[PDB]
Amino acid sequence: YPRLEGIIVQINTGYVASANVIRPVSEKRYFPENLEQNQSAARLVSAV
Amino acid sequence: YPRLEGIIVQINTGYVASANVIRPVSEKRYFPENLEQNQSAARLVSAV
Amino acid sequence: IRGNYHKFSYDDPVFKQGYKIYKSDATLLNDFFTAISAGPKEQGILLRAFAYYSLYGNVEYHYVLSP
Repeated sequence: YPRLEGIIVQINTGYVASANVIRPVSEKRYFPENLEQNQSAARLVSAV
Repeated sequence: YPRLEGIIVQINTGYVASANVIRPVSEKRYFPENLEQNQSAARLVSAV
Repeated sequence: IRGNYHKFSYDDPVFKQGYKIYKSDATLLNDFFTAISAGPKEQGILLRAFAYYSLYGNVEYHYVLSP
């Protein structure tokens, strides 16, 4: 039964999701202030 | 009959078009991302 | 590009909408050129007019006159 990996990960996911260890947020900070709208870094912000 | 090249090309043209070897698409990628609009390359994008 | 034979007063809803993306915003400006289906030549016309329309003036204060 090679679906048993789907069981053991599902048990281990239930420990992580109950530990309240990582919570998302709706704010992006991939770039510092005034670098996204900079024309010189347009080749870099289109890859990130 | 020097029009005989017009037949032998047309036999060979009908072979290539029946092989489906090159199909033209309607997307142009002559330039990389955001060099098209970049002022210094205005002399280069007109030549291409 | 876009249907010339008369007064063609400056409203031009390609040109003002494309500039509000070009001036403040543009890294997206690859994406709405194929929303025009602007060809590579047609793309070259508009960009030279956008870069010259960056001396003057503001998108934030609207005004319209006709030539």
